[PDB]
Amino acid sequence: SIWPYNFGLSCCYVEMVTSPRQADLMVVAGTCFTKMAPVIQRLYDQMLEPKWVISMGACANSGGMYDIYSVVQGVDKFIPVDVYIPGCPPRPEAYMQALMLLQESIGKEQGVYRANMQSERERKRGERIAVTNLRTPDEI
Amino acid sequence: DFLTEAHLDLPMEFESIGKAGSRLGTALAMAVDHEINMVSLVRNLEEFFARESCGWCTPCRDGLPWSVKILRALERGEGQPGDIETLEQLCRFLGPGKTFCAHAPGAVEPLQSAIKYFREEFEAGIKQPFSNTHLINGIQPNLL
Ligand code: SF4
Ligand code: SF4
Repeated sequence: SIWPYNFGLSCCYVEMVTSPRQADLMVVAGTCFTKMAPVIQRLYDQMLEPKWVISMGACANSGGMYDIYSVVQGVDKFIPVDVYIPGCPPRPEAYMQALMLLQESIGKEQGVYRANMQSERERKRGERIAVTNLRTPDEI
Repeated sequence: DFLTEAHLDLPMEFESIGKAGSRLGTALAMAVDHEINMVSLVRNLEEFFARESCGWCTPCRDGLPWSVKILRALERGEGQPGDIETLEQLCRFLGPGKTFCAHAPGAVEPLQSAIKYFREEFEAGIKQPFSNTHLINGIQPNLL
């Protein structure tokens, strides 16, 4: 029962489409700009006490490719973030896997609980490293 | 440079052999009969010239071994279709003033005359097509 306020802007909300004072989830997507950052900070303030924030895309996780004068280098500089979903743009399946990775936090409570120390980098490690062969890219 | 039977009845002077496309040199002449394959004869000549390079200048030190390797391919019958046009280019770029001394210009003088007068035996070496690369799986090549 999670209510999502999607603030996806340009070129990252087109994947989300394929996929106030009422939401408990803020899915920040798109490039966060210096000029428009008070809008996201006020929308974050308006929400109620149990907030959750999902950052998706490289432009929201970091500055991404735009290490430039007009772009803030990540939404985590000014708002707390719970889940980070890399990509440019991420996939709808990744959005699904973000909500699945977040219900575990909602059911695990300071919500670290000494159980969130396990990370997908180390958890799926023995899956990923044992891979030997991949399809040749001259075919469809 | 090699000369033919038509180039006899011509006096042994410097400018008379000079106007016939060759040089008078030491004036000691060598006769080639009908049983010597011209490609083998030139390959023997270039092998001597390549190995007698002093090694100072690039178009002699590195150009002449390429000519030797092409002629070895032509003699065995492994020559590729771009090979004869490479021999032509080598002769042009090893001429006078382009190398440090006159060794390299003297080396290409038999080679350019033998292609001019005996192109059919050099063309007989070309029996294989052009391939200097091997296939790599997963990479489609650039098809000319
Ligand atoms: S992360 Fe990539 S796709 Fe998303 S807004 Fe930035 S540049 Fe566009
Ligand atoms: S052309 Fe003369 S100087 Fe140059 S490498 Fe040959 S022998 Fe040496």
